Amino acid sequence: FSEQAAYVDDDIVGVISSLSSSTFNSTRELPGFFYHSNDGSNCTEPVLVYSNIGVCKSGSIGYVPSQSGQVKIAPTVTGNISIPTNFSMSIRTEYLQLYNT
Amino acid sequence: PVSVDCATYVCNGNSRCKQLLTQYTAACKTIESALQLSARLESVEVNSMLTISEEALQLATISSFNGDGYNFTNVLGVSVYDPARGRVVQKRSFIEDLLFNKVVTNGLGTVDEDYKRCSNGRSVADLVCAQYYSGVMVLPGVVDAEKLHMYSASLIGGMVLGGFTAAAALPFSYAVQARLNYLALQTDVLQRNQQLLAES
Amino acid sequence: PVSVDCATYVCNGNSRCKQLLTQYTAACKTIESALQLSARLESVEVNSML
Amino acid sequence: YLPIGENQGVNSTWYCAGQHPTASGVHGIFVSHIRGGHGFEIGISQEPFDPSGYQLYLHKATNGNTNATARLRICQFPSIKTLGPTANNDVTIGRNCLFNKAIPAHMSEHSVVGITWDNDRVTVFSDKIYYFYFKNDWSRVATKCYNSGGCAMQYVYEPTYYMLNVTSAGEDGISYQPCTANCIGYAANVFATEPNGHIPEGFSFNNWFLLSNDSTLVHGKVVSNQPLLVNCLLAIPKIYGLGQFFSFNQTIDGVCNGAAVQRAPEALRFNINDTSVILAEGSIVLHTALGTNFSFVCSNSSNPHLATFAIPLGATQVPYYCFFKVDTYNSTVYKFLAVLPPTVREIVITKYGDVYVNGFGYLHLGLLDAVTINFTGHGTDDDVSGFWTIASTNFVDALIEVQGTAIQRILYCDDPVSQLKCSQVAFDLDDGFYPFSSRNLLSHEQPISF
Amino acid sequence: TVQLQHNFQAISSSIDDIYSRLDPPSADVQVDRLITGRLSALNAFVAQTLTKYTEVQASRKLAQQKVNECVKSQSQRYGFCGGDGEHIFSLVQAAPQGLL
Amino acid sequence: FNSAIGNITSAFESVKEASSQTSRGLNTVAHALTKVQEVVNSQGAALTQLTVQLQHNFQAISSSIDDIYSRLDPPSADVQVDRLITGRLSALNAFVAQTLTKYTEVQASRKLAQQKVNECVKSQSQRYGFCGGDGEHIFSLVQAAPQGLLFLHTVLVPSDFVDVIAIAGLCVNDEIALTLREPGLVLFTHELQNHTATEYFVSSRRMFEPRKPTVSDFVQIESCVVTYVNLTRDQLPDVIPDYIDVNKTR
Ligand SMILES: *[C@@H]1O[C@H](CO)[C@@H](O[C@@H]2O[C@H](CO)[C@@H](O[C@@H]3O[C@H](CO[C@H]4O[C@H](CO)[C@@H](O)[C@H](O)[C@@H]4O)[C@@H](O)[C@H](O[C@H]4O[C@H](CO)[C@@H](O)[C@H](O)[C@@H]4O)[C@@H]3O)[C@H](O)[C@H]2NC(C)=O)[C@H](O)[C@H]1NC(C)=O
Ligand SMILES: *[C@@H]1O[C@H](CO)[C@@H](O[C@@H]2O[C@H](CO)[C@@H](O[C@@H]3O[C@H](CO)[C@@H](O)[C@H](O)[C@@H]3O)[C@H](O)[C@H]2NC(C)=O)[C@H](O)[C@H]1NC(C)=O
Ligand SMILES: *[C@@H]1O[C@H](CO)[C@@H](O[C@@H]2O[C@H](CO)[C@@H](O[C@@H]3O[C@H](CO)[C@@H](O)[C@H](O)[C@@H]3O)[C@H](O)[C@H]2NC(C)=O)[C@H](O)[C@H]1NC(C)=O
Ligand SMILES: *[C@@H]1O[C@H](CO)[C@@H](O[C@@H]2O[C@H](CO)[C@@H](O[C@@H]3O[C@H](CO)[C@@H](O)[C@H](O)[C@@H]3O)[C@H](O)[C@H]2NC(C)=O)[C@H](O)[C@H]1NC(C)=O
Ligand SMILES: *[C@@H]1O[C@H](CO[C@@H]2O[C@@H](C)[C@@H](O)[C@@H](O)[C@@H]2O)[C@@H](O[C@@H]2O[C@H](CO)[C@@H](O)[C@H](O)[C@H]2NC(C)=O)[C@H](O)[C@H]1NC(C)=O
Ligand SMILES: *[C@@H]1O[C@H](CO)[C@@H](O[C@@H]2O[C@H](CO)[C@@H](O)[C@H](O)[C@H]2NC(C)=O)[C@H](O)[C@H]1NC(C)=O
Ligand SMILES: *[C@@H]1O[C@H](CO)[C@@H](O[C@@H]2O[C@H](CO)[C@@H](O)[C@H](O)[C@H]2NC(C)=O)[C@H](O)[C@H]1NC(C)=O
Ligand SMILES: *[C@@H]1O[C@H](CO)[C@@H](O[C@@H]2O[C@H](CO)[C@@H](O)[C@H](O)[C@H]2NC(C)=O)[C@H](O)[C@H]1NC(C)=O
Ligand SMILES: *[C@@H]1O[C@H](CO)[C@@H](O[C@@H]2O[C@H](CO)[C@@H](O)[C@H](O)[C@H]2NC(C)=O)[C@H](O)[C@H]1NC(C)=O
Ligand SMILES: *[C@@H]1O[C@H](CO)[C@@H](O[C@@H]2O[C@H](CO)[C@@H](O)[C@H](O)[C@H]2NC(C)=O)[C@H](O)[C@H]1NC(C)=O
Ligand SMILES: *[C@@H]1O[C@H](CO)[C@@H](O)[C@H](O)[C@H]1NC(C)=O
Ligand SMILES: *[C@@H]1O[C@H](CO)[C@@H](O)[C@H](O)[C@H]1NC(C)=O
Ligand SMILES: *[C@@H]1O[C@H](CO)[C@@H](O)[C@H](O)[C@H]1NC(C)=O
Ligand SMILES: *[C@@H]1O[C@H](CO)[C@@H](O)[C@H](O)[C@H]1NC(C)=O
Ligand SMILES: *[C@@H]1O[C@H](CO)[C@@H](O)[C@H](O)[C@H]1NC(C)=O
Repeated sequence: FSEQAAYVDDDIVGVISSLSSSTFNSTRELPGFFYHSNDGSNCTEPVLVYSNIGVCKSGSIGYVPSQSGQVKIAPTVTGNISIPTNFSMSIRTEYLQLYNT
Repeated sequence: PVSVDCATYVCNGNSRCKQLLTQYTAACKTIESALQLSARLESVEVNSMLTISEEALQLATISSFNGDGYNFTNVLGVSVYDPARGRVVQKRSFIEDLLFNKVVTNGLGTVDEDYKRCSNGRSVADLVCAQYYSGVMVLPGVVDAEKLHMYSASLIGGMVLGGFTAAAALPFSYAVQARLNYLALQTDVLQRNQQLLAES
Repeated sequence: PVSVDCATYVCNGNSRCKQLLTQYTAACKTIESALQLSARLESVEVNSML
Repeated sequence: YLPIGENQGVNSTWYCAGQHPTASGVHGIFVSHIRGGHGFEIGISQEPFDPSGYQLYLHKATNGNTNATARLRICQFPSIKTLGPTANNDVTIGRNCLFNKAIPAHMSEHSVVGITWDNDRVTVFSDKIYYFYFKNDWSRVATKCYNSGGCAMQYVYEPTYYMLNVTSAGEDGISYQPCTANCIGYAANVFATEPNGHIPEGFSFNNWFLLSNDSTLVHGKVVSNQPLLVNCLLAIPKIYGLGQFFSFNQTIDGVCNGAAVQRAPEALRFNINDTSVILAEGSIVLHTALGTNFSFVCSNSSNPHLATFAIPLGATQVPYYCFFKVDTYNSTVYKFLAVLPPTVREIVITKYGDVYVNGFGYLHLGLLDAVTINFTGHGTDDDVSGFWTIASTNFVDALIEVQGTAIQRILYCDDPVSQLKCSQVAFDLDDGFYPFSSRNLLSHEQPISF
Repeated sequence: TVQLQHNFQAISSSIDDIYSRLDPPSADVQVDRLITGRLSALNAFVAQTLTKYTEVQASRKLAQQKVNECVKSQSQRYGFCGGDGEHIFSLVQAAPQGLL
Repeated sequence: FNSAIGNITSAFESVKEASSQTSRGLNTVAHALTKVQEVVNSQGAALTQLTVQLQHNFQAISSSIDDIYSRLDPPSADVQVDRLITGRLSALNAFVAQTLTKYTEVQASRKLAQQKVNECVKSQSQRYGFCGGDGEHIFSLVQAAPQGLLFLHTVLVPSDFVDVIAIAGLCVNDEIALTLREPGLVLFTHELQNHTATEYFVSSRRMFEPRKPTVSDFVQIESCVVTYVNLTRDQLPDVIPDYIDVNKTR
């Protein structure tokens, strides 16, 4: 059957398989499939991200939490408002291709 | 996102057929690489745009909300404790409930079939398993529709969030007044002045 | 707005060919479906445009 | 460019000091002794000081040995002039990076960590064999050393060749010393077959022919099944006083050199080193699927049946017509095998009749069984033998990097990471999600259901 | 999926059957026919998928600007926020792979 | 800024360096550089694929034609070559459509790019979060790139919030409704004078720049509302240093 290899760290740290088991002493069950690695721990940091899933470098797998964005205070007319202040200017990156050869 | 076992989609695991495929170089490999590249991209940006504010989530339930003259019952998503593992959730708004259940041929997208049962292989196999056996895998949606709903709820809360904390959830009439003055300064906001818009 | 009679286009209007055409099933249907879908979308959107 | 050794040979000129020697035209460098961890800084830059190529620098001023990691980088780094991990120089720290994994510089006191750059391939002796095919013009070196027994670091401007018995694995039993007059080829025909049966990394393929069935790719990488599994490696330098009947179905009976797999081979490859072996006729005798016997005669004459192949010429001067006599009762003709090419390098044959010559399937006929040799390499001919190494070979899928129709490097596919690599096209692969097949029954043994 | 049904001018869509019914040379010849057919059809599937990927990419971009410049706050861009008129604001609900 | 530029530049200097992928993905350097990678790869990939197509003996006797001409009579050779002809042109077609797809996309890109340089570069744009990320896009920089341009949008992000009390408006003597004319301002009292001195300040609706208000910033309003602050005429000089009581001066 088809399977996925999480070739991260230039290594197959984990295998996504419809099959329950593999040659991994570690295995977590996912709602759609199985994940087999030598680390079924709770993947805090996805070294690689894919769909809603993330994989750590040790074979640990987990779910990627959504990144909360910068708060914008909604405009009002009166009452209490938290006026933003003491801004740090951060630079965001954005590449745009201009042409094909 | 959809992945394919091109190798088996053609060779179906036939070793001799696989050897024959080898001569076609990475055309299959390039195909699969392009597919996964698109999928991973799609994932990364859709995750990027999705940013959820917790204060907005607080203000985003009907009970929290103050739809002063703004009847949001269908508008908002109900937040209740989910007996599913003790976690509290916010069910999608009535409108989205209608949209999915009535429009989606299966009502909701959670019908995405696990291939775990597909690997069960005891009973007969369905269409999902037929295509999986053809080497066709349907990667689940990158982001949850429930995540989509709670994201929308975050959007709404930020719409009504008048401060950095939850202490500034002004009545929506105030927000409407602000946006109006934004587009045009109001010389007289009568009770009817706002109310007519609200009820209409 | 352009459409084509897939069936007669391929089968040359021959039903005896339509026998085999049916075997490709939606291969014929999807073409015309998408074509008319795009056409109708264009029509409605530009009507709302004006 | 092996380590020149500390006393044997001419060698000497050991720098082994904070003198910071800077010599040009260096192709080997070795540190045979870091006194625990005392500093060692090497800057290998192109002598014309060209930043276009990737610069190279190794730095460990710290003296933690195992934790005094030699900060290593083949990168477009500051071509450091005097001393320091960056120092005042040209080129910024991160101009262009190829390899920067700082490999720890832990080693024994008499342990040697060495690097050689030659023939646009790089070999590194940092606790292992790191053999790679990569362009390089790196004859500029600027050093800093701490004296360690007076024989710690040396530049190497000349190649020294050490014959090793290897009676025992490890520092013991290697019987290392610069020896033998079979210097190059027998240093380019021997190897230590891996216990799995592979060529150890570091092999340069002195004459090795990729098996292109019709036409050879000059440059690129190809995944293909080639007989890279090694069985009972035999590497006898310029001696064959043997009347031998190489037979398939049996692990070739010889002094199996490396950690050979005692497997009955289906193919066999040579690293021949004298041509006159072919002049000594009977070197190839054959018995095929029919059992028909077969002779091989090479000589300037082109007609056995109109003239004698009694050769009136020696040491070639004429591409010797190779004719192949059928030796069955109702067929006794000499089939013209091949006009002798100007210089053969390696010959490989397979069970199923694959007579393969210099990357070409001259015959690849029906299955051969007895590949028997009578190369008259007896008496003084025991120093005339072209047989220099022969290795039984099993087909294996592997990815081959080749340039200028010359083998550069290899990668087997058995390992799942390697399986993905050869399933892909590049030796290196990127961190991502890749298709894979569920492991089938390794033993085919498929039952029949009807 | 239905492509595998299509016997691409070969005698069958079953690779193993082709091996069974033909000598290796001719068998490999015939299987190549469907091999090509499969590859080609797969390629087209690829391109059209990318087509959809691209357009929806632009779509999500547009949605992103719409939410930032209208949903996050009403836009001075007249007519931009979902049509003409004084767009006081807008509200978004979930949808299958989409938003209202 | 010096920080950000340098340490983003470092982020360029390596891949997965220091595990600093908190800034991972879109709007981060990794995303853009990845994109450029596929950009530079794609052209060669497509060209090579097209080239490699033609070796496939497309249902013919050979991948080259003169052999077909020589080996058999021209009529049959024509027959066979037809299949090769079709294969070659068909592959061309698919390549062509792919290329056009690329041209379409990059055309969209350049359209946006020109927009971006206009709206973001030549001036800072009020359209929120437009310039490659949310927040107030102060300005941006641009640098060349393989077949493209990289844009570096400087945007402020507050580190703090001042929880002030906004004023809907004033009603002096319960007679004159006076309100700030400008929607983009907020009137408040805060800091030590939040309630101790009720010092009134106007600041940006967007951000915190307080200063004393001016009668010039106010305007009459027909209708008072209970949200408006009760006020007296003598408080007008108190509330506004810029107010003048004309009657008493007379
Ligand atoms: C130039 O072109 C010629 C064209 O024929 C090539 O000749 C063929 O080369 C291939 C490459 O290895 C040979 O393939 C091998 O065949 C051996 C004999 O075939 C039997 O076994 C296979 C597999 O079991 C069966 O499918 C087949 O029907 C026969 O029963 C096998 O021994 C090899 O298989 C090995 O691996 C399998 C697992 O994959 C094991 O199960 C086997 O036990 C074995 O270990 C392999 O399949 C092929 O045989 C050659 N042709 C002929 C007629 O023999 C040249 O190789 C090519 N290159 C040159 C000349 O350099
Ligand atoms: C399943 O097998 C794998 C492969 O052996 C195990 O992974 C690795 O196991 C070793 C053995 O304990 C772990 O090493 C431990 O941590 C460090 C590593 O240098 C060191 O202090 C010791 O070597 C110590 O033994 C290693 O961390 C671990 N790696 C992982 C888990 O990623 C694995 O533990 C096995 N069991 C499972 C997965 O349940
Ligand atoms: C602004 O930032 C730049 C960084 O781009 C600073 O320029 C750098 O300055 C160093 C100082 O010598 C230049 O040389 C380097 O020196 C270090 C320390 O001696 C050495 O280890 C390096 O190998 C290199 O020789 C460097 O070339 C230069 N440019 C770089 C790093 O790109 C500059 O000083 C900063 N100025 C201000 C006012 O902030
Ligand atoms: C194969 O490798 C050898 C490396 O030694 C290459 O050179 C040949 O090396 C042998 C050493 O056993 C030389 O044999 C010596 O020959 C001289 C005179 O020919 C004789 O006086 C000595 O007693 C000894 O037998 C052999 O001559 C030398 N070949 C030369 C100089 O042409 C050889 O070129 C490599 N060939 C291939 C095809 O790889
Ligand atoms: C190793 O070589 C010995 C022959 O002696 C060698 O002489 C040189 C070539 C040197 O480089 C070393 O290899 C050896 O010292 C072979 O047989 C050994 O012969 C010695 C001679 O007295 C004898 O004492 C040993 O017992 C022999 N056996 C050994 C060393 O195992 C031997 O066959 C060669 N190979 C191996 C694997 O030992
Ligand atoms: C381990 O990973 C899982 C994610 O798959 C997390 O699941 C929790 O598991 C405990 C076990 O009793 C439950 O009580 C929690 O309710 C689970 N959390 C959720 C959100 O469902 C778990 O958090 C991880 N463990 C950690 C991070 O320490
Ligand atoms: C920057 O943020 C700080 C934190 O709210 C603001 O207040 C400073 O708080 C620290 C805390 O000890 C004091 O030491 C400082 O004296 C405060 N002021 C300054 C200027 O640092 C600060 O006001 C903010 N800066 C700006 C310009 O808004
Ligand atoms: C606000 O909306 C809610 C639902 O959106 C309205 O309540 C429903 O009204 C319908 C009218 O036919 C009833 O059939 C339902 O039983 C009501 N309850 C539901 C759907 O939960 C309500 O009338 C609206 N106006 C208010 C609350 O003032
Ligand atoms: C903002 O909201 C809070 C709560 O809705 C208002 O009530 C004040 O809450 C704080 C605690 O955060 C108390 O210290 C105050 O005493 C509360 N106010 C009163 C009058 O009792 C608050 O007034 C609002 N405005 C602000 C904080 O400026
Ligand atoms: C300012 O004065 C007005 C006028 O007296 C006050 O408005 C009264 O507010 C109370 C509070 O419930 C109402 O009962 C009265 O009907 C209102 N009278 C009106 C509108 O004429 C107002 O409260 C005072 N204070 C503020 C802050 O506006
Ligand atoms: C040569 O061939 C004969 C038979 O033809 C065989 O007996 C002998 O072992 C072979 N080798 C030698 C060295 O005679
Ligand atoms: C092949 O080898 C097997 C086992 O080594 C043996 O039984 C058989 O007789 C051999 N056959 C031939 C033809 O060598
Ligand atoms: C020569 O042929 C005969 C029969 O064809 C066979 O018995 C004999 O073994 C062959 N010679 C050798 C050396 O095998
Ligand atoms: C050679 O083969 C032919 C073909 O059958 C046969 O008639 C002839 O007797 C054979 N020659 C012998 C056995 O010497
Ligand atoms: C660069 O980015 C990292 C990650 O946010 C941060 O920890 C580091 O301090 C930054 N450095 C500078 C100079 O801004």
